Amino acid sequence: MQKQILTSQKRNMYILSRCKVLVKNGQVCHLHEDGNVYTVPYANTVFIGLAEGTSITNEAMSMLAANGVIVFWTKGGGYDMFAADIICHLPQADYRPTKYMQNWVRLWLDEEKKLSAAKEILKMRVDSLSTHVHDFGVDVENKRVSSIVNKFDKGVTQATSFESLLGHEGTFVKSLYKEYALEYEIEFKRDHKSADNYNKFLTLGNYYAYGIARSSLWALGIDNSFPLLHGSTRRGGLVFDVADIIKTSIILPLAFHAADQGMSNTEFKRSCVAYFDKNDILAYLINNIKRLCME
Amino acid sequence: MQKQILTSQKRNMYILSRCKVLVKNGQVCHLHEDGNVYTVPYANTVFIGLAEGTSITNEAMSMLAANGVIVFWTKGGGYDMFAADIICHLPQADYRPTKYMQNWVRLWLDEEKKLSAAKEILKMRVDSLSTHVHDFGVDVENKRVSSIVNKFDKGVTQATSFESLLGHEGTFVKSLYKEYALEYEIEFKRDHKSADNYNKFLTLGNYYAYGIARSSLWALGIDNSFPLLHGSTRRGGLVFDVADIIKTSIILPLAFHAADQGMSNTEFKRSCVAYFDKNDILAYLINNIKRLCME
Amino acid sequence: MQKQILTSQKRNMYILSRCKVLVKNGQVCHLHEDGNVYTVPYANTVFIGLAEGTSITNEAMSMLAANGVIVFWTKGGGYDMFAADIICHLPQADYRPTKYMQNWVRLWLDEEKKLSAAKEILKMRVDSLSTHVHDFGVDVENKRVSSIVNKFDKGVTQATSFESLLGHEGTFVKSLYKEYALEYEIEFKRDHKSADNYNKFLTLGNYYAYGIARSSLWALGIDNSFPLLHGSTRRGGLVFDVADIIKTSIILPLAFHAADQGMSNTEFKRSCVAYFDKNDILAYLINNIKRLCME
Amino acid sequence: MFIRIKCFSKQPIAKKVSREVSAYLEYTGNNTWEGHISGQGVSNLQTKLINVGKGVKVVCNYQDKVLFAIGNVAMSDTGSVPKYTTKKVYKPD
Amino acid sequence: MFIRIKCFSKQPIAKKVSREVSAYLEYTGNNTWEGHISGQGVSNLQTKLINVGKGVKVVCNYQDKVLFAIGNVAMSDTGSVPKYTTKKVYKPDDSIFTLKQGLVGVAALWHDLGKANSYFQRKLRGECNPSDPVRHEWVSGVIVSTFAKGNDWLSDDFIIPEVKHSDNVFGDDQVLNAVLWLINTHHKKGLVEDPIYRATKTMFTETLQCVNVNGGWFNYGDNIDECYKIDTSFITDTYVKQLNRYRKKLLATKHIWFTLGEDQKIAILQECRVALMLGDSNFSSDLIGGDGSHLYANLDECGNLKQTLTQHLLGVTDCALKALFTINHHKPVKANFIPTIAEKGEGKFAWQNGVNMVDSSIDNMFCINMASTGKGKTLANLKLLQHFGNVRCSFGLGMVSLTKQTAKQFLDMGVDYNSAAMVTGFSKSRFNLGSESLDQDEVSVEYWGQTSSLSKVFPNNNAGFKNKKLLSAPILVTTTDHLVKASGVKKGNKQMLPYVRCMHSDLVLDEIDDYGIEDMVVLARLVYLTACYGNKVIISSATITPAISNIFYEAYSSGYKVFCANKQTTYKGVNVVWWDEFGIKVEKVTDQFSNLNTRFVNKRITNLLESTPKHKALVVDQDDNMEAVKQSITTLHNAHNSGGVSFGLIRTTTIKDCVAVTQELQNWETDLSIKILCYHSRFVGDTKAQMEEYLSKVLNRKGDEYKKFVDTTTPTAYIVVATPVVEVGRDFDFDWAIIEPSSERSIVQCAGRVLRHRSSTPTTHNIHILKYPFKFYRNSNICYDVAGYESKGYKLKSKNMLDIYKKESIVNSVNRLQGDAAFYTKSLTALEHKVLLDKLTTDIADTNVFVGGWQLTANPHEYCKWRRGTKNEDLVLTDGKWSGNVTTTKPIQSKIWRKWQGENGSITVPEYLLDKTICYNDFYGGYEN
DNA sequence: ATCTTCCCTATTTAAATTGCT
DNA sequence: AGCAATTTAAATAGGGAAGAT
Ligand SMILES: [Mn+2]
Ligand SMILES: [Mn+2]
Repeated sequence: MQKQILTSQKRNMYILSRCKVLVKNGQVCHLHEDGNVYTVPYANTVFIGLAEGTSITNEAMSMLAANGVIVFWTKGGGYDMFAADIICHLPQADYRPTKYMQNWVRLWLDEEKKLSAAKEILKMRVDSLSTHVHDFGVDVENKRVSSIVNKFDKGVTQATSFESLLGHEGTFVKSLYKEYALEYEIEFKRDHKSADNYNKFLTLGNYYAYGIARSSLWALGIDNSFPLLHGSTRRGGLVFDVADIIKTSIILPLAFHAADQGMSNTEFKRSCVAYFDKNDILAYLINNIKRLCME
Repeated sequence: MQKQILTSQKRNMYILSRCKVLVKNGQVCHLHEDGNVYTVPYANTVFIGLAEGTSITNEAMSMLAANGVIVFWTKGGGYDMFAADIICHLPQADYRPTKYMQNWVRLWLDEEKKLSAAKEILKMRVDSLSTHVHDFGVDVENKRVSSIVNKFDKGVTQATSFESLLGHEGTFVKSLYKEYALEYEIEFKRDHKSADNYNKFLTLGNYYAYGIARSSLWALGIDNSFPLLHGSTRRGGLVFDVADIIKTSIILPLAFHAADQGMSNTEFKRSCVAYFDKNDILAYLINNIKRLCME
Repeated sequence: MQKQILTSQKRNMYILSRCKVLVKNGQVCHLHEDGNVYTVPYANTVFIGLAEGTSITNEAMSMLAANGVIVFWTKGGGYDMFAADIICHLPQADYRPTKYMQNWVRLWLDEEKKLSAAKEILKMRVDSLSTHVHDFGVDVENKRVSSIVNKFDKGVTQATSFESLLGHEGTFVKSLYKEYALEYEIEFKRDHKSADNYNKFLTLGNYYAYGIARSSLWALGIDNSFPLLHGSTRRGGLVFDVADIIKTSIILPLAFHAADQGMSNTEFKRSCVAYFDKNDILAYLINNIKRLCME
Repeated sequence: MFIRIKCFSKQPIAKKVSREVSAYLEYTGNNTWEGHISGQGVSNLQTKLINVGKGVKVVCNYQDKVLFAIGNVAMSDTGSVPKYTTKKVYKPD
Repeated sequence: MFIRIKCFSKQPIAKKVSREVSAYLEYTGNNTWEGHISGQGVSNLQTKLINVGKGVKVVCNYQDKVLFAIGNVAMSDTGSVPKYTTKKVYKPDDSIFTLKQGLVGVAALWHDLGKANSYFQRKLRGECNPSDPVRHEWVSGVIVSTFAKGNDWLSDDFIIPEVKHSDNVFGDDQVLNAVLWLINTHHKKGLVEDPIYRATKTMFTETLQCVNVNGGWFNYGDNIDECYKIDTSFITDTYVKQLNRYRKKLLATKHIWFTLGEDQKIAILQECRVALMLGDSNFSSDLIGGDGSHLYANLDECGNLKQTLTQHLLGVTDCALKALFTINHHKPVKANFIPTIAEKGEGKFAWQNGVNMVDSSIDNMFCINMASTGKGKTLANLKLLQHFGNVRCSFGLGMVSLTKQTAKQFLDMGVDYNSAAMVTGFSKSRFNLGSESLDQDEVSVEYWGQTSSLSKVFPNNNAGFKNKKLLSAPILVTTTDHLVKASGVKKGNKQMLPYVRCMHSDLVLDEIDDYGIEDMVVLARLVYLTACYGNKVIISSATITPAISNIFYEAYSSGYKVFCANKQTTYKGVNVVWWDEFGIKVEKVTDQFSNLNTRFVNKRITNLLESTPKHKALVVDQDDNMEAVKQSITTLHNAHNSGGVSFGLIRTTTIKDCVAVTQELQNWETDLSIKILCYHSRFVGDTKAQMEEYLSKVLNRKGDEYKKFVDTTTPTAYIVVATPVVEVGRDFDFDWAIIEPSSERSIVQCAGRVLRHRSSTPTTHNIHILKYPFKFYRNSNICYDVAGYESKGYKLKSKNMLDIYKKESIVNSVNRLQGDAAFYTKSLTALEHKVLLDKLTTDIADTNVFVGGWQLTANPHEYCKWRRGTKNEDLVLTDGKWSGNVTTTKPIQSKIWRKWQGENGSITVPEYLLDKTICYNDFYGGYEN
């Protein structure tokens, strides 16, 4: 494996569905019931999600974890309404760098430093918006998005608690959900259990940003049991805290565009790889979480 | 095959080998090598392990995680785990780090509890030596070994700094190395690069010790970035610090016996996991970490 | 062959260099002087070209002609200023549509009608500029380009003789070539016997526009032997009017961009395919001669 | 319209379909063709790829969606082009 | 980065490469993979795709250019992926390849006929002196010459006649003479001591008739009669038919041999000799085992009798024939398409877009890269190589550390070790301390690379690590002495590896002015040999003298004439690419190179002169240079300092001069806070290396990181007294320099060590040139010969630098670029140019550059010695204890700023100074006390 | 069970030759 | 000169069995 592609420099990501994942001739490959064995670039894979009807052997996990691939399952607590337990195995056989845990927990225990870090990660939402622009959807520089970003920053500046924070999240996300919906001419209510494409593509992008966020966390050694946002509806830990940096900048525009431009699940999945490697979002989140812990 | 490991008091770390785990008639079972299905009771197990030759499916994964049975992927033997998720307080109701984890963090932070816990980990390492008495190895009650034990006890009790504890730990470890070299009629000097039987057998036994200490640290949710003796820049130093407890008590006599009789590596693996299963070495490490972190 | 792809929707486009063009096992291909046999898609080829060291056979030429692929030979220029003579095999075995040739003849024989067609075709290059705007190079709607095409349109409106058209043709070519030179910050002189990349990329685009123009003329049955613009300098046939309608709109900015970015000739071949395919320049030329013929 | 045609075929049914698919697209090597063509060109390529005989194993991709799949080629469920294809997969009740 | 990998492989080598290429890319079906990956992922995929075994058939495409091509896969000439490739493509009048085949086959069946004498038999059995009176190559040559004088040597039965001792075996027949020279020089070339012969002989046979037995073959000569009594047991079946078929091959092709030119004959016979040693060493390396007795050629490691002479001759023949075939019909393995090169240069690298003015389809190219330092010359050379396609080049550089610097630039910009091979053949013990994990430096010797197909024709599968890195490198960043042996050697088979290396690879020689005159002569010999096979020479020297640029062009033009008439192509001329940081110019030059080169030089001079003067030099009037150094240090500290802190460089000539300036400055009473360093070359491994790393990190002035490596708080004069080791290959930036004059290129180079990184113009004067060199007080007849081009044949009329240099002058490359032959006896610059045109001339002489006729002889490797130095014995420090007459001493401890201690290592002492104690010291290394 | 190695197993591609137009 | 028929043979794919973990 020589040096092994840095995990920020891995570009392939997969969520396999209705297959038996195994190893043939040393190959991570998923076999469907039609007799088709598709290989996976395991030394270049960021994550492999496993949907319903999936199965994986031991050796496939053995040479995915040796190559640093995070494997999660989309069922269990994967109904995304409670978002309690998306079953997500990490490769902890590799002994990770430690200093990001140290600076992360120094700021975690200190509640005032946790509050300030939460504000930085809430500002990372609008930072993501500005950095990652899309040319097939909402312009970030129009009056509504600039007004709501200004309102979000002036609310999160004067914030006092995590209950006040939970509320600012409600506003940003819900109103960005809505602002897209009115510009995409669709009455839209976010529902993880909804059948319309505007929600199934959104849940697929939720799993994709879950994988990117969890790979960015594990890269630095950061776990999930140390979240910055505490609330009643914020069950799920730090992986959703990192992942909702890039809902409204990446996952939500791609999902809305996909649904509006009638993409299929496969091409939305691919549009997600194209945006996650063209702008290098994994290295973005990894470097930005280094900025978050730092001292 | 089916293997039971007691870990804390009542929950059992099940290890499954050469079997296909799925859902039959609404509950999790597994077809084994002999073509006979075996079910699993949800009440008596929390950790379930997937050894070599083992595949699990998606709805089995989901129903296992919905019953509080949290799954990990391991190399065959049950003490070489490479893939898992993080223990919470409850798997479905909430997401909080375990009390053990938080206690460890707090103890590590304040300098006095970190020094006291470093002294305590070496106290229990001397306890481990006596507790796990071998047959082929040297007598722990022998006058030279007891003199080394009392020298280590005096040195740990009278020390006020970590580098003194590192020098004393190295003196104790290599003094036990010298004692076992005096037993087995050889000039033994500990180097990882040597290709002789004693050094490489001790190296792969140390890797087994790192694996079982990693399982013990994971099973209480203790993260791999808070070492007691080793430095903050040492990657996975807590695995090495916990494995130090059983490196000179269990791994060293088994490795020197293995190099004395000169048998091959797989049967040394089966001797190591037989000693782990017979005397509940993982349960000893689990109770050790509970007594360290609870204080 | 059912409905052979209408010539205007034929897409492939080559100039073959240092290879003998033959037929293997059914398909037309070209074999270079190292053993490499690359197939030609003759059913979708617009034209092929033959550079130095090329040699086509009989049944290959037949399979190109019966499918309707116009074939020329690039070399033959022997003067100091002019692309002298390009030898071009017309597929006349396909019997052509007739009344478009009758319309071209009824405008060619009447001198005032030829002058009127000369007028509209001189402003056709002006509207070509306006329609086909590249992303690189100059912007068409700047003050200098609009001033020179306005002076060109004002002068060609009041023109009454073909020698005045030739003079205004010369000032137009000098104006564009030099403005592109200014943009790309180079000194430019159009010599077909020059080693500078802005020149032989322009001769390669001369060959490309020649092939496009004979395919457009042959698609409506128009011969090269009816030049509506004629003179001492301008003696090439109708190909030197329907070929340089699209110099300063398509080829010359593409040639300057290819000589500015400076990779090999193959990126220029593929860029000519890409722009002649994306904007449908062949169908655009055919439809323009269509609205010429019936007016 | 930009398409890409891949061949799974054994026999010289990887050969006499190659004449027709190399009459309409450029050869990118390794029994894979890729290029630009019109929709009527797609129709002509379909008509003279199917009529050439039985056993044609052709998958076409327009952008990334599958244009057509000649035969019972499993081709794509999620990814395209399997590898170690086999028999025995599910065997249920 | 988006790549696409296609597989051409048979076997399950389409299967076990599929595991690795499916570990890194997605599978698009039909043995084609395609996907996104990082550049380090490309490096890992290369490393584990090549190491997996032999027969890997992999082509990678990045966008549309080919990234890499594993194996000799033809892949793409225009399109990619052919159909079936069978046989019989071209089949021309190959002529000269049939000529080389006939010569090599005829000579290789006759190369060891002279081991059949009884002296060689008792030498192998071991009852006499192992050194023969006459070498067996000369005895076989005597056999062939006697057979040719007796019978018609081309079409007759063989039969070995009664041969006697012949002083000369070379007659008039040009082809026979070629076969005789191949036979006699299959181990070593003949050496001609004769001064009149060395003065006059030029042609092929007319020089070869002067090659006698006394040129090395005739060792002692008392058993000559036993050395020429010979048995004739070679007359067997397969030997006689092999000799007959090769002799008739030569017979049929020798009609094109007389239509060759002198240059052709020399280069073709050099190729034949290289292939003959390749086959001879290849068959002598391996053990064949079987033997037919009664006659023997070689011995094993146990000394037993093996490799009987009939099958030895047959094995050497077929191995040399196969050597010739693979070296004459090779598509060599080239480097990866580096994606960090092909984009635009920005800012100060914006001149590197001059490659977009060069034709990408030229078969030959002679680059003269006259760009100044700090502009990225080597990156521009790699850009020029990659403009023509994939890269295959030998970056031959002076010094180990400059090769390390170019390797580090290649590593951090885009080149991995699958394409690059840094070769320094001494195994130095200079390691990086502090942090091994946090280094991100120290380019090392691994070369995952790709083993070329030429290794099978070398002896014992090339060698171990070093020759595999030599031959199989696509890009060979090497010290230059691994390439100058291509032109030929005295004794042994050390010519073949750099010969076959430079045959299929381009040559890139950077800063050729720092080499010696004979070093530059043999480097232009290497340029001629590289151009003999159509490869491209990139010369990168800013301070080029017209003479040098001209003779390198003439060497390339003679080589391209060899290559043009070798492939029966009409010679259109050489594509000369003049290049600097202000522009480029590509011209097809077959004649009038001088006016175009001087016009480019004048254009570069006018592009240098309207820029602000960065180095204003004043020649001091103070005669005594000790107190001139004192006054100049005081003046340039009082004028040029950064808030009281100034950096000075006292460039002197030799080592005892350096310690004299140091010991004067240490005992010099002044109010200035002088802090003295010694920076010469005589130092122990540890101490020397430590000085280097410190100086590189304190004289770096592109940032203010140095403020922390020196005490800049207190106003201090940081003075470095150095020899010419500072003016070559050092990225140093001093505030000012005081120069002891030795040569004008020393003045220009030490001007390049002042304000190298800054852009602030000096106000008054930043260089103070001494009035005299210090050898004036020791030798007033000649003083500039040490580290200069003054000599006994070129004497300055006056040694005063007011007479021979401008008193106030802006020192740049202009004086070296212009070129003046008149008034060389009273100006330094015209003295320099004179020597350069009077030694590197367009003649063949014997130590010259156009050498023809003498390549056949050992004369250009004996009288033109590469790195000709003094005897040089090495006193070695072993753990603090010196070996020879060293005697450690104590320095003056007055102003030493930094002194690093040393315990291991070695010092290089000339044999002249071995007589006395070198008196090694921790501060300054060697002196006379 | 999973996966690997190897032996059938013959099915499946590529080359080779050569009248025929 | 391209091709066709037709042989010839090298190699690719797959299934079963047995040995490892
Ligand atoms: Mn010999
Ligand atoms: Mn020999």
